[PDB]
Amino acid sequence: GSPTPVTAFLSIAPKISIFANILRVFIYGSYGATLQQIFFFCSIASMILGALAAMAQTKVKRLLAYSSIGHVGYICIGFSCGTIEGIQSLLIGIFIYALMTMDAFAIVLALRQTRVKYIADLGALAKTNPILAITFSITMFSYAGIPPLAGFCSKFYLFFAALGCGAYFLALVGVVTSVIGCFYYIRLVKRMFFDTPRTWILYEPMDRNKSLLLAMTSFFITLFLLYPSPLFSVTHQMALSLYL
Amino acid sequence: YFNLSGLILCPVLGSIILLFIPNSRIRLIRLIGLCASLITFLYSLVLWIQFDSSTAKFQFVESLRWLPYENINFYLGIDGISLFFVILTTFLIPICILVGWSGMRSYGKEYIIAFLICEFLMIAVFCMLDLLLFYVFFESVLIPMFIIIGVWGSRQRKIKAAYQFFLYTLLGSLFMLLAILLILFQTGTTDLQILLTTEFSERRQIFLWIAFFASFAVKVPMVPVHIWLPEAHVEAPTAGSVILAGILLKFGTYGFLRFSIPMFPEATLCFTPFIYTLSAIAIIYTSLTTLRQIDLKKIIAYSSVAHMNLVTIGMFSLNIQGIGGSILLMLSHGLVSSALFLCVGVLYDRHKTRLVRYYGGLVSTMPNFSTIFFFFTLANMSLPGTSSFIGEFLILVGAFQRNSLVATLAALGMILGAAYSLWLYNRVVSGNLKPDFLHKFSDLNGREVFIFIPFLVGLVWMGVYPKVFLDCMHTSVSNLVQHGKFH
Amino acid sequence: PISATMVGALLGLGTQMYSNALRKLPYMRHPWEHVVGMGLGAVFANQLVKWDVKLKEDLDVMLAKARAANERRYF
Amino acid sequence: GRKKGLPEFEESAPDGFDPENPYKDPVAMVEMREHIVREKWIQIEKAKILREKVKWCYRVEGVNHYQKCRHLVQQYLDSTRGVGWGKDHRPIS
Amino acid sequence: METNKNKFIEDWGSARENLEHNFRWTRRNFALIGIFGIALPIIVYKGIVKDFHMQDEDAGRPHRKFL
Amino acid sequence: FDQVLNDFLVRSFLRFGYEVSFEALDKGAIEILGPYGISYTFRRLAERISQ
Ligand SMILES: CCCCCCCCCCC(CCCCCCCCCC)(CO[C@H]1O[C@@H](CO)[C@H](O[C@@H]2O[C@@H](CO)[C@H](O)[C@@H](O)[C@@H]2O)[C@@H](O)[C@@H]1O)CO[C@H]1O[C@@H](CO)[C@H](O[C@@H]2O[C@@H](CO)[C@H](O)[C@@H](O)[C@@H]2O)[C@@H](O)[C@H]1O
Ligand SMILES: CCCCCCCCCCCCCCCCCC(=O)O[C@@H](COC(=O)CCCCCCCCCCCCCCC)COP(=O)(O)OCC[N+](C)(C)C
Ligand SMILES: CCCCCCCCCCCCCCCCCCCC(=O)O[C@H](COC(=O)CCCCCCCCCCCCCC)COP(=O)(O)OCCN
Repeated sequence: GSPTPVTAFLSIAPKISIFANILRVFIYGSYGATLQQIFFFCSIASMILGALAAMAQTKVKRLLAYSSIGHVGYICIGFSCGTIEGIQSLLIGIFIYALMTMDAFAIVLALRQTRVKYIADLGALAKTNPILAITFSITMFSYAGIPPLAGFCSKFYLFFAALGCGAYFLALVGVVTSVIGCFYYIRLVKRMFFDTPRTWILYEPMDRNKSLLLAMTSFFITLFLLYPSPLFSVTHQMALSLYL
Repeated sequence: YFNLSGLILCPVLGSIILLFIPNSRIRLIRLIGLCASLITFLYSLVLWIQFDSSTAKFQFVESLRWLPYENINFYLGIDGISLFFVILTTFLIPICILVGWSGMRSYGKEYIIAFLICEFLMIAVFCMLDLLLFYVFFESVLIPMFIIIGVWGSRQRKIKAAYQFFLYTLLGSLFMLLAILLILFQTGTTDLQILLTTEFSERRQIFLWIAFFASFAVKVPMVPVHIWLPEAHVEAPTAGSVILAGILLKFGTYGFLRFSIPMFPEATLCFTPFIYTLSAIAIIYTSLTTLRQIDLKKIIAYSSVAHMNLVTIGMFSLNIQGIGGSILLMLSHGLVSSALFLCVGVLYDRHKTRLVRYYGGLVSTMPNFSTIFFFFTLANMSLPGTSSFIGEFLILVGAFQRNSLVATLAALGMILGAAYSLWLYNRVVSGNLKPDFLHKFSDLNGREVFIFIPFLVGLVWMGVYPKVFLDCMHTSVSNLVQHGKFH
Repeated sequence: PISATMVGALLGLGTQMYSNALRKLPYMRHPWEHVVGMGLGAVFANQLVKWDVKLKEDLDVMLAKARAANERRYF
Repeated sequence: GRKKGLPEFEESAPDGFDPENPYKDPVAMVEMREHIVREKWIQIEKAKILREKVKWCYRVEGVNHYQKCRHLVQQYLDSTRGVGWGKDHRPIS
Repeated sequence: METNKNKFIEDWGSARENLEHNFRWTRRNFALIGIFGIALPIIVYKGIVKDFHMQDEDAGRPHRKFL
Repeated sequence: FDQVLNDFLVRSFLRFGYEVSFEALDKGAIEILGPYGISYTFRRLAERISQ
């Protein structure tokens, strides 16, 4: 329901601050180890239900909402395993999810010029604007967690943190939810490259600021795995600075 | 001084340059793509000459730090095993560009971009020594081949082939990834040399080996999951059908020869009979299934499955004969299957049938193609003097050093392989012509008669003098078979 | 070897032409901002490398301090 | 650089290796493996040399080959008993 | 240059391609699938494992567990 | 013997090359409970979580 720029500001700006707040509360105010249980089941439920619900949606904004819920579950995996690596994986996941959400909402705002509503309106978009189609496909794959992109690194290190604490069920549920999650992402892909509808919707060209932000984020997503050291070092310093 | 990094960078430069130029000047795009592929091929051949076959340690290593702690990093490097795969994957790509040379105006610049990205990525897979990042590049080929199959594929079932191909490489791939993470957390690094010299728990190697095999039993067409190759291979373009059966089927076997045989030696011994039974039943079942096929593509796709399954019999029989014959038959198949699928592609691009019964008695009309097809299906027979025989007989010899039952079934595989290969040859090139639906049709032009010449010369060079290939690998194979075998 | 400027300038030019293509414009519509993007990419890459070095040394100091603090329980 | 000749290798067995705990020392593992494989190949080539000697025997031997080459037959077979990576008979080096 | 592709061929070709719609777990075919899916793999597995066991018996070495 | 051998080996293998494998293996049981035969429960499971 909310306007597109509002939803763009939401799910990035609020979630980062609230997650930092939860980190501060969890690390200090929680010593009974009772928040492991509440984060465990809720993150598992978020993973499962986001993966199983985003596949049944036909609009775009609902799909982004359920993808956000799924990524919230993926990030919350880090709370259950309370270690330096767990918080590191959590923060890295937040960073990557924020970049991918900015890119995806830039895509959505780009097609908002002609009032895109459903997922079928972006049919045969590889013909009218091939390069925007490539950018959207890359961002969708980054959401999926395909290796040669950012977003795979975040899920990777979240799984590493989950396995470090011995929460073997968290790793398995993460894997299966990722498997289903990639399916409807590729389903989004098919309607946007392969099958061509009879009626084509024409989108007017974009402006420079959105295009520049989109290009920067797209080059960050693809080439992240080449040089990921600065993010990892920032995150390791941040995780340790909670105490010293 | 030509290093390993320049070979990796050449396709990257060719792709980046190709994006700069527009699509109107189509001749420039095809010319630059072919030139980049050919210079990469020449660079790969140059790397062959300066390869020390005496030492057991790895050749040129380029280390680029990945994690801030240098815990894991890009550790490139070739050995006796990885060198020939690099040469083959550099050799196949220019052929891929050349087959669809006429239709380049219909495909566009995305086609060559995708193929050069595939060349880069496939080179990066074979010549690297980091177990985790090798996994990253190992299924990184999902995106480019998904694009290649889907965008230019079948009529309307192209969507289903892409989904089956993409689905079979998810559950097993991530179940392997779990083992990757357990290995990383247990030891501490994913460097191959470090991981080789580690004491793994006796009960632990079983789980890790099973996880590795689960993601390699899908790339190698094992008994449970091998139905993707026929359907997703018929519903594929001809240049996408010549690397799918030329390189991708090598990832599972190469992964077995790199991160499965050394790291888990006694687990390999304990799981040896099970692999033998799977490979034997795969050979027999595929041989019996392929002799009642009418699809022009699956008829040799099943031959590819049979050859790949026969590879594992001697690949898992720890022996210098077995492993050497394994890689020799692997290269031989990478050539012969590629040649067969190019023949099927040229047959299909004229008539557009994708059947077997339509063609018949065309020897009087296309004699050159008849001779070339005869030579290729003759190599598929595994004649001595051809590529397949030396490797395949070496596999039989090596397995019969270990066991006497299963590889006799492997040899029984060829009692029907040759039979249905010549029978398939005689469906098409023999008999009287049927000019009821074969009104007009031509023979190979200058392009596709020259494209087979490298295949012919490589095939005969394999057949008559394979000593040069065995020369560079006997150190690496012997080091592989003796690892963790102190006595 | 690449000196963090042959990659930063190339990424700047690439992102300039990338944003230029997303608006369905000719790739070299405004070469002055192409040069601006090259310079910006080079500067950003150099700053990233320097910040990475500083960040790694500070992280090493933090790990040393944490290890020293954790060691005190045994002694 | 290159020695432009045969690849000279150290005949001396590497030090610091213990059969009871081989995995304790990783840096000494690879050269011991290389030495073992090199010695196995030495045995393989010795067997091949004996095979060549009997090869050249059988031509000159004539009808009564058993009489004057029986001694070399045992020498060739004992080499083939401890061959490399072969049949079920694994040598204990 | 494209073939005439007479109508009485593509139907059989698709029937061979689309055979997945004809399977109803008939008892005779259930036994047929079961035997070649399990028994023959089991029989051959026993064959190889006993071949290894008999090979190891002559040499006198203890049998590997072979799980 | 030119008829007994044919009908008893070549005919038998020709029939059973397809009859068993192509029917009750490959595409089939590994497909009905595999990729898209009946494991595609998500399509039937799509309209139950939006309640
Ligand atoms: C995003 C896609 C990335 C694709 C490129 C991948 C190709 C890999 C090359 C990437 C690349 C630049 C990164 C570019 C990122 C793109 C810009 C992103 C935004 C675009 C707008 C980093 O590559 C090197 O950087 C080194 C930095 O230290 C690191 O070495 C580790 O560091 C230690 C840590 O403390 C570790 O403890 C230790 O183990 C290692 O020593 C490693 O990261 C790596 O070796 C290339 O190297 C470049 O950085 C340095 C190194 O010399 C050079 O400048 C230096 O400056 C002074 C130092 O202040 C030095 O005094 C001076 O001598 C030198 O001149 C450059 O000339 C150039 O060589
Ligand atoms: C692994 C391989 C090992 C080596 C095997 C070599 C064995 C020979 C392989 C080729 C055999 C010939 C089969 C070719 C296809 C047969 C049908 C055909 O197409 O024949 C062609 C070509 O005929 C030939 O056979 C020429 C091919 C060369 C045959 C001789 C081979 C000699 C070289 C191979 C052996 C060299 C020695 C060994 C090398 C180390 C045309 O025949 P025409 O008489 O022109 O009929 C005309 C058609 N029409 C009526 C419709 C107008
Ligand atoms: C990461 C590694 C890979 C990426 C590497 C990046 C390389 C470095 C960046 C290179 C960028 C080169 C771009 C060429 C210079 C173009 C400058 C043009 C500026 C300009 O024309 O001004 C306005 C354009 O808006 C604007 O351009 C200003 C808005 C720009 C938005 C930037 C937002 C930065 C803050 C957020 C950063 C991302 C945070 C993510 C967590 C007027 O435009 P006009 O005159 O054409 O007409 C009006 C349309 N409105």
